[PDB]
Amino acid sequence: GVPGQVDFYARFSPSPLSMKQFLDFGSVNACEKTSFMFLRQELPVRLANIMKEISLLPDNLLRTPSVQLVQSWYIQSLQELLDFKDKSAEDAKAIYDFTDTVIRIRNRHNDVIPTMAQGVIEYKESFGVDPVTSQNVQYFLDRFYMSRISIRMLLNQHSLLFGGHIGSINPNCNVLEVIKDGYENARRLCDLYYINSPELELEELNAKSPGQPIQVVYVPSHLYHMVFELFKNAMRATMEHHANRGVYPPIQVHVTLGNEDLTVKMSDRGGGVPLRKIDRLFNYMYSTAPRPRVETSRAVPLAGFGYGLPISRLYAQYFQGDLKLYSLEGYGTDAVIYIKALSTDSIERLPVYNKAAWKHYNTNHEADDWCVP
Amino acid sequence: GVPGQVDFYARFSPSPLSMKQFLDFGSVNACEKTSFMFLRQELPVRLANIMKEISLLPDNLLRTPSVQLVQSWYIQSLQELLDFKDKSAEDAKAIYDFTDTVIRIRNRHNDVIPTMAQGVIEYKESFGVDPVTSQNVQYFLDRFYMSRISIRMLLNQHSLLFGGHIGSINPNCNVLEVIKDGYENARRLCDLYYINSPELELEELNAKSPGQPIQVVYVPSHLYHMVFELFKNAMRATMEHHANRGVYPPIQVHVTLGNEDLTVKMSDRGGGVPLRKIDRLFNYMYSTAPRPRVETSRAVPLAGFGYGLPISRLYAQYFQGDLKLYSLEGYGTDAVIYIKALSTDSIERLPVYNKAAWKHYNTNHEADDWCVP
Ligand SMILES: Cc1cnc(Cl)nc1-c1ccc(N(Cc2ccc(CNC(=O)C(F)F)cc2)C(=O)c2ccc(O)cc2O)cc1
Ligand SMILES: Cc1cnc(Cl)nc1-c1ccc(N(Cc2ccc(CNC(=O)C(F)F)cc2)C(=O)c2ccc(O)cc2O)cc1
Ligand SMILES: Cc1cnc(Cl)nc1-c1ccc(N(Cc2ccc(CNC(=O)C(F)F)cc2)C(=O)c2ccc(O)cc2O)cc1
Ligand SMILES: Cc1cnc(Cl)nc1-c1ccc(N(Cc2ccc(CNC(=O)C(F)F)cc2)C(=O)c2ccc(O)cc2O)cc1
Ligand SMILES: [K+]
Ligand SMILES: [K+]
Repeated sequence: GVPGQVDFYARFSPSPLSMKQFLDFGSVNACEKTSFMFLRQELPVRLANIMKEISLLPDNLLRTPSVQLVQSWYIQSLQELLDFKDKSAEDAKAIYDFTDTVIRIRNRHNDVIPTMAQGVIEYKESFGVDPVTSQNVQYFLDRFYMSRISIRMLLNQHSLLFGGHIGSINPNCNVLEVIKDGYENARRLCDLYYINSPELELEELNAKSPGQPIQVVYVPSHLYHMVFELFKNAMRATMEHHANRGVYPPIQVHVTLGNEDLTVKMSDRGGGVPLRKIDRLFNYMYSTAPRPRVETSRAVPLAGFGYGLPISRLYAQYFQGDLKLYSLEGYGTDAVIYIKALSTDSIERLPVYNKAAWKHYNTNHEADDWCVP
Repeated sequence: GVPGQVDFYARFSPSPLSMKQFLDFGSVNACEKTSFMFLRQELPVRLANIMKEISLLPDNLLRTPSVQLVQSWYIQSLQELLDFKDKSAEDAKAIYDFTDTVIRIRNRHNDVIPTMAQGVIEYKESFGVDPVTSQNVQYFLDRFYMSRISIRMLLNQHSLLFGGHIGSINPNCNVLEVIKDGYENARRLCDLYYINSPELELEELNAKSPGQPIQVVYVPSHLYHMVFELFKNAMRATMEHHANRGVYPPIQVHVTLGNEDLTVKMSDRGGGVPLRKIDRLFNYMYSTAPRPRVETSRAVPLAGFGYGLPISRLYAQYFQGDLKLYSLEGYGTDAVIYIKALSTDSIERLPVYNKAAWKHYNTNHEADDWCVP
């Protein structure tokens, strides 16, 4: 039945695309039939691969109402896509119906990330963090959210190209404009909560072509989400660390375009965090708190906004970038986004379900070749 | 014979000590008999554990004359220490002879690190980098050099305490003075090679106790070696990146003492390195070059000095610190030393030979749970 369908498509590996391919495959003669032939296999493959790992979750997380809802959305979308596997690519009605289905799935899966996050809240509310399976939850969520980002990318591209900027990709994404947009939105929320906010000091270096505007091929909303998250963190740190003084140091952002890397470095004077404690910030169980209640006029704390640091790092890593933190405890913190400057180096990073993935859920990863202390 | 002796002591695990224990065990009533009872077991254990891994090296590396020499030094030292296993701790002559043996071994093992490094040079000269075993060489060298650092620490402590500052530990190591010493020695060599050098801009924050000198319990030479390495790197980068202009930006160092971390951050404007290429800098095969020839009056390139980046990071990690690089390609690089501010958190990080270690030499570590591209 459904287990048989999931098993069939989970045998296959997802096929990673580059940003250059996304761009090229949807510009001149963007071909809906070609997208159909690809996506009627690729979407079931990507859904089925991650659905196998949902099934490996600790029972107390798997059974939460929010996870059950996400799983039922994936099951229903898988079945609806599989209705097309035996249609002909020259059947115009089948092509039109497939695009309608993609658009429908795109809307249905619109709040997958907040709903999975609420399952994690339900889980640690009703049972706590079982330490034995907590490595499994961390491993799963990195892969589920990356999978979701990759599925959203395909749904967006097909819906935007054929539901009637290349799709959601801007071939000339203006990096500094996105950064200023992130700063202004974060500052607005900072002002509401702290009644003040740090100024922005922005510096840029186009090493590739000095003095020229810094542009890359990118999905602007991905960059926005990452820079918003980092501004929010640096503002919370600055405003709370210097609350007694009432004088708030600026947040400095340094943007550099090198031969290979676009780098966005954000520096604050928020007092920092010791190295021992920094990796908790990328842990889902540690970083998920119940969302603020609706029924209040009081300003929402900054922690109540954004995708969070782990998902932000996944956005960077999705196209072979990264997001790294390094702090000087007592002084402040540097946060750095790395993005590939070239669209041909920007290849999807996708999880795959196989024996190695399954073994991860059933092994303990203890570095016994070094002394414990 | 010797295999039987190595096998016997390699069954045991090394016993990590904290800096606070090193300090306390050698101050009031520093007891030579107590050190003897500990070290006549601990030194054979640490030697035997790493000797088992020497034996796992690729034959073409193991058979180099330099590795054979290091191995013969370890074999001879192991046997000489084992002569004491059945002596009585109340035999004053045995105690005196043991201290003499420790002092002798300390001198004999004095150039273990340069000799092992020359074996690596011989290896990649005569056969190249066999890609199948190159993961093994990297794994081994991290562990061999850390082991050597730990054995040197024990030999130094016993020799300095009983061969007649607590041993080699300064309970009040003046961090900024060591940093300036590293800068001045690096600058001297930079001037000789480039006929100019960057200035030092030094800033400090004692968050723990503002305005007070920054001091920690530490081994000053370990800190010196790390900061020298980083100065040398930042000077090479600055002088070569700005050679055309003839104006050289300073190297900025920011020292912070937090509740938990002593941090030393070194920033340069040397043009940086892309993220994809930064990890090669910690790879022994990549970072080992033949040493400069003696028979020349020409200034020695900066790369010919120091322990190198991998060993420098091992020095940081030896007492639960770290050494991290983050670069903005096109602009410059930040290098950060992390040191535990408290002697009780500074616990030896020691490799141990067991089934997990052996499996590392006989497995391939391929992240098959993610798509390759
Ligand atoms: C055209 C289109 C529009 N919108 C979307 Cl979301 N996707 C597409 C699309 C993307 C890839 C393909 N693939 C699938 C595909 C999959 C992977 C790759 C490269 N990556 C790998 O091989 C991976 F396995 F490592 C390239 C192409 C093709 O084989 C293909 C590409 C161009 C073309 O003119 C005709 C085609 O049939 C087809 C359609
Ligand atoms: C993870 C997170 C999520 N949402 C929000 Cl609003 N803030 C955080 C968060 C922000 C800053 C930090 N800290 C540590 C920290 C924690 C609390 C404070 C405020 N408290 C005080 O200083 C006062 F208690 F002394 C300051 C700094 C950093 O140094 C830091 C981390 C990431 C980053 O991108 C930028 C950063 O500055 C930790 C968590
Ligand atoms: C006194 C001395 C001088 N110089 C040197 Cl290099 N070492 C020593 C020395 C260090 C430790 C010990 N150990 C060995 C030892 C080993 C490990 C630890 C802590 N670490 C662990 O247990 C490790 F396994 F995790 C503590 C002590 C003791 O058991 C010991 C300590 C103090 C004392 O007054 C009497 C003693 O017999 C003995 C001598
Ligand atoms: C690893 C190493 C060993 N010994 C010596 Cl003398 N230098 C190096 C080395 C130094 C700097 C780098 N680069 C990259 C690099 C390489 C060459 C140059 C010089 N060449 C040019 O800029 C010119 F070609 F354009 C500059 C920067 C850095 O950005 C960097 C790395 C570590 C560090 O602690 C500090 C750093 O600045 C790489 C290797
Ligand atoms: K699969
Ligand atoms: K052992």
